Amino acid sequence: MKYMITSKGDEKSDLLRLNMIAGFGEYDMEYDDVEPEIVISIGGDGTFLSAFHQYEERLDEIAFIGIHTGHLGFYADWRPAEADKLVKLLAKGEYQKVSYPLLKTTVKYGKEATYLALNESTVKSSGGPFVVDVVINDIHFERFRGDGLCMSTPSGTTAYNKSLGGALMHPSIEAMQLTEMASINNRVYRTIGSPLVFPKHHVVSLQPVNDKDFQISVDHLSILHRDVQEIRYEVSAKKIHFARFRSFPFWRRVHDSFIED
Amino acid sequence: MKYMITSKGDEKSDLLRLNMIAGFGEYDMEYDDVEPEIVISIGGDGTFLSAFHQYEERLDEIAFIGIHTGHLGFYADWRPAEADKLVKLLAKGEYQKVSYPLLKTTVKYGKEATYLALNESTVKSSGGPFVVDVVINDIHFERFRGDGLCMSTPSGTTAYNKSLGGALMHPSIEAMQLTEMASINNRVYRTIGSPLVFPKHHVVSLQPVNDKDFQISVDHLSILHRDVQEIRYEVSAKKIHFARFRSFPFWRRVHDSFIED
Amino acid sequence: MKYMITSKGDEKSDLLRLNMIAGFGEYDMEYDDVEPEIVISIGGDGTFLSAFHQYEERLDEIAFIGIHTGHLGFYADWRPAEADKLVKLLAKGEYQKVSYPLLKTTVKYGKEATYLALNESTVKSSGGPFVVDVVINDIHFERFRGDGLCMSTPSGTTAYNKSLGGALMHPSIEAMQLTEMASINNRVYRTIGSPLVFPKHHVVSLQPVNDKDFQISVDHLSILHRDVQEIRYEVSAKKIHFARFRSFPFWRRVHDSFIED
Amino acid sequence: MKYMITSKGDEKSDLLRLNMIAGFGEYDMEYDDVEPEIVISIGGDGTFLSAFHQYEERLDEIAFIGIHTGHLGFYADWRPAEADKLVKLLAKGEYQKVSYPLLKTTVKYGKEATYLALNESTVKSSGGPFVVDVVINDIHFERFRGDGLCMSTPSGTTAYNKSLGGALMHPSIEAMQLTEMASINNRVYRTIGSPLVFPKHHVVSLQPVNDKDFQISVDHLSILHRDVQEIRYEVSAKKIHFARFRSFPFWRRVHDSFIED
Ligand SMILES: CCNC(=O)NC[C@H]1O[C@@H](n2c(C#CCOC[C@H]3O[C@@H](n4cnc5c(N)ncnc54)[C@H](O)[C@@H]3O)nc3c(N)ncnc32)[C@H](O)[C@@H]1O
Ligand SMILES: CCNC(=O)NC[C@H]1O[C@@H](n2c(C#CCOC[C@H]3O[C@@H](n4cnc5c(N)ncnc54)[C@H](O)[C@@H]3O)nc3c(N)ncnc32)[C@H](O)[C@@H]1O
Ligand SMILES: CCNC(=O)NC[C@H]1O[C@@H](n2c(C#CCOC[C@H]3O[C@@H](n4cnc5c(N)ncnc54)[C@H](O)[C@@H]3O)nc3c(N)ncnc32)[C@H](O)[C@@H]1O
Ligand SMILES: CCNC(=O)NC[C@H]1O[C@@H](n2c(C#CCOC[C@H]3O[C@@H](n4cnc5c(N)ncnc54)[C@H](O)[C@@H]3O)nc3c(N)ncnc32)[C@H](O)[C@@H]1O
Repeated sequence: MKYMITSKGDEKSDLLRLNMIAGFGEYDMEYDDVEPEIVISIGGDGTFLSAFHQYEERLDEIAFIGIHTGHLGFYADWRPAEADKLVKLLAKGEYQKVSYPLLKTTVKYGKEATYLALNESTVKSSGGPFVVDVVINDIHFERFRGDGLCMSTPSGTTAYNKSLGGALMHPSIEAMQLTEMASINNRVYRTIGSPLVFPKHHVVSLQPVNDKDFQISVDHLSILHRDVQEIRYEVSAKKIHFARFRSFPFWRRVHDSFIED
Repeated sequence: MKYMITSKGDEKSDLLRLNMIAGFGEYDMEYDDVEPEIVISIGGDGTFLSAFHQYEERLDEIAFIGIHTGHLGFYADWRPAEADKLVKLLAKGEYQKVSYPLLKTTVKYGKEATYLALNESTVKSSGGPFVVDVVINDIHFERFRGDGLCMSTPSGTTAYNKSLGGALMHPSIEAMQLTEMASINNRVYRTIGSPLVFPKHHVVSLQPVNDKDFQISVDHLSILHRDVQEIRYEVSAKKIHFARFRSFPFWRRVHDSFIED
Repeated sequence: MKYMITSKGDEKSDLLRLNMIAGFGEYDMEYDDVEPEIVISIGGDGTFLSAFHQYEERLDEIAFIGIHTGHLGFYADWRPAEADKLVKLLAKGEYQKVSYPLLKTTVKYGKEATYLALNESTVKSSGGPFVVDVVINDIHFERFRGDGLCMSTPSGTTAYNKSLGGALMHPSIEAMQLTEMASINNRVYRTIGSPLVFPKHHVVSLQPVNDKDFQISVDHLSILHRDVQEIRYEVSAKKIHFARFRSFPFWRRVHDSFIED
Repeated sequence: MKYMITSKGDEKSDLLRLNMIAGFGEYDMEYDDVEPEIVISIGGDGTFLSAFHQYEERLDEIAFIGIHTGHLGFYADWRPAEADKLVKLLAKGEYQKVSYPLLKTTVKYGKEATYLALNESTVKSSGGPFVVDVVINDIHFERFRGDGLCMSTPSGTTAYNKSLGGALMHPSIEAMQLTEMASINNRVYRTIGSPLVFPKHHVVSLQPVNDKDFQISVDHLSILHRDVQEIRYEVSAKKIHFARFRSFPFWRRVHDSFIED
């Protein structure tokens, strides 16, 4: 089975990658980073986020596996000491695939750029006040004045969305969550304040009022966009597939990361 | 078609109820408050909450309609001036039914009491510190020390859940949201803090650690329970059905109630 | 010098109290719990809160010292192993006194009851909705609809006030902080939301609108008051005096309790 | 008495400025924008913030007066229709001066730049993660990982500080308030979360851990600083003086801006 391994680049990860490649050499495994079917990420969530975006063109043909050699590693399922057991089970061929929802961002100018997000997509102004009109399913909902907005995937609700006061969403729910970044609320300006959870087929559209330049982020990326007509959020039809070998429930994954471990 | 009308009891609502009953007398409508198929609530959300719990035994045979003669009326779809137009359209027979998810609470002693909630169910201690262990799908998640907890339905996320910092959930999502009530967090005590959104088939169980007496609420009700072994939260299989005659999206319903109208 | 020692009542604290009394027998120390000048609390903040209220009539003649045999002990300055060093230094007579501001609560009926608080005073309704008008210096400020309100002292801002989202206030600032308990905010109801920090000589008055029965708390006490005309908050002119033997800054005291130790 | 008038630059403000100058020509008033003793700002808080920073070198010789021709105008005391009454009373010479505390920011490189703030000073990274060690009075308190930090003056607590969850502080209290901007908190990263209120003579120092480039803001200004060794916060010894002609308490000023008017 075709596979590839990406590494954080530090000593522990590079060496662990070579050992697994040597271990995979003892099975019917072929290293191919062009068309892999198993993508193994050795590092942290940042290394895992990069592996996902490196292969977003074949998310339907790829199952992801995360080994964390770092501090937290929310998307990882493996310690480095358990690596040789992973080589064997992945070679045995039997494991189960679980799928998490993804976010779709479409940006329009005056062409059209689309993006896929595993954690979240956020909007901020390119210096100066950030003002947008929030349109939900072609109905105007509010005018946002603040630092920015964050639209999160389910599995991304434990990341940036959490620090903004958002709720934690189990990834079996196909939804997206929008949170505020320090909105101004007074006699003249009024926002909902609360986070909003949108289901599938619901389209959130941001429309500029004054400045049309915004710094848009997709996970670790941060892009500057000029002459923006509209930013559109939507639950993607594509999903990310994880190869699972034991039971690690999302809520237990939450407990270990934030309560104790 | 069998129907009944409940009223807040004030002058405006009682008179509006008599006019509609007289108006329904001009159609093939029969007043029956024992086995109605249409339940019309004239008043506020409190009047509507009471109508729901008055007929929770036949939620599969009943469609609800809300007329608000009060201040907000989140569950209402009608102004009192539009009442005679409602009599006609409901008599015409053609309207569409929409269904919102409900919450199930099961309380255990040492028998078993169950409840259905449209807004939320909350737990507090019967005086003294409130301490419970939070068990999600038979896995211990946290020990909560604070004033209480609130488990909300989707349509109830705009109510008590909102004031506790929870997120607003579109009612097409079959979920329940758990929020905290002033948990203590220090070197010794640690909670997740963030609200939690659970899908269907997920069972949240609260287990006492010290005191076993808790004041449990279901919407406007507030009960004292003694010798409690376990409180269990779960998305109900039963749903509440609304009779809709025009389009009033949940997000527009949110906008009018909190932004402006 | 006259002194007394109060104890949590468990084995470790009672024995530690007897050892110090025997140790104080080797100096010019006299045990007097009627008119002490040094009050030593062995236990936790709850034990310390009780010692303060046990002697609130002579707060100008008394310096307090806290030994924590429990979990956190925010008001304590001593481990039980350091106890015999405390007997010696307190006998040596030289230590410095620091003073923290106190809160004054005045409740009026239709007589007048006053209270002193070290942590906070909170108001809730006696079952049913809690509605009060908030009057700051005889000017109406807002109508509060929610679960309750919390007025905190500086040293009490790390307690209940903190869990409600309040700010942490250094006790050299003579102020009181008012925080909300789950206020309802919509088209009809509007509160400030933010915590409010009032200086000395500023009088916060709560005035009932409907129900006149409220459950008022002062630290660990919780009282039911009937026929309430007014609840009044104010920075007390009396202060609590602490006997300090080494430097333990408030911010370092904050760090150990909430960051790590 | 020497005075000057600054204007937002729009039609209503420029014309109002000319009318007052013509009105002041009927008294012993001399227009001098080099060494004025009365500075009148016609516009909004942004226009008022600019007038303050335009004359921060003579804050001890200057009393400020605000006329708001815009939307909110928190620092203003006058409607444009009341302008001719202001010319007369200011000419009559009798009014009372009130003083608000100011914030001092000192930035160090590897020289030393200082700034005075009326609202707040905030720190963010120059792209990339923002990590600083928070040192209070030479004692390390926490390592902050997030978007940034905001240190506010009392009168500035109703501005940016409020949108970040901070408390509202009466300006008779000589203090500064530090709030967080979306800190990350998990098993590895831990911050206090709560806002912190520091008294006079308390020195908050931010110390870089990785990147030494930060975008520092002072009110409406935003500067990029390179090779930063330390950012230092402190309650200034200088204060801003307001000319007051009637009673407008800070809490009533708060009520009008956020509750209703
Ligand atoms: C700059 C401060 N960030 C970090 O240091 N991140 C790393 C920490 O994030 C943990 N982590 C990541 C991830 C990742 C790496 O990519 C950058 C991501 O950074 C996040 N982010 C941005 N700004 C943030 C902010 N202010 N507060 C909180 N998070 C913020 C955004 O989600 C962005 O996608 N995913 C998750 C996750 N699903 N669940 C739990 N933890 C996660 C990860 O293990 C590590 O601990
Ligand atoms: C005591 C303070 N409550 C109220 O005054 N309620 C009435 C206000 O609630 C509005 N309203 C109700 C409802 C109802 C009546 O029943 C009592 C309900 O009260 C709520 N509640 C309890 N304590 C609360 C608190 N502290 N803050 C906020 N809400 C709290 C609990 O949900 C409990 O079910 N439903 C909703 C709704 N889906 N969406 C939007 N608004 C709603 C309603 O129209 C009215 O404006
Ligand atoms: C019921 C949940 N409480 C507790 O368990 N308290 C004990 C914890 O409080 C710590 N502690 C106490 C104190 C005390 C004992 O008295 C009861 C006090 O309880 C508080 N309280 C009430 N309800 C609360 C809530 N929901 N959340 C948070 N705190 C709440 C109210 O301030 C009330 O005065 N003082 C402080 C303090 N200055 N700073 C830091 N920690 C403190 C103490 O060491 C222990 O850890
Ligand atoms: C970009 C979004 N800002 C605004 O639009 N500001 C204007 C609104 O601020 C009101 N206003 C100002 C001021 C000012 C102008 O200068 C810029 C200031 O902007 C603030 N600011 C920055 N980012 C913010 C954010 N995310 N949320 C909230 N406020 C933020 C920062 O304090 C910075 O000093 N002072 C105050 C004040 N003391 N009290 C009450 N309202 C005030 C003012 O009248 C107007 O309504």
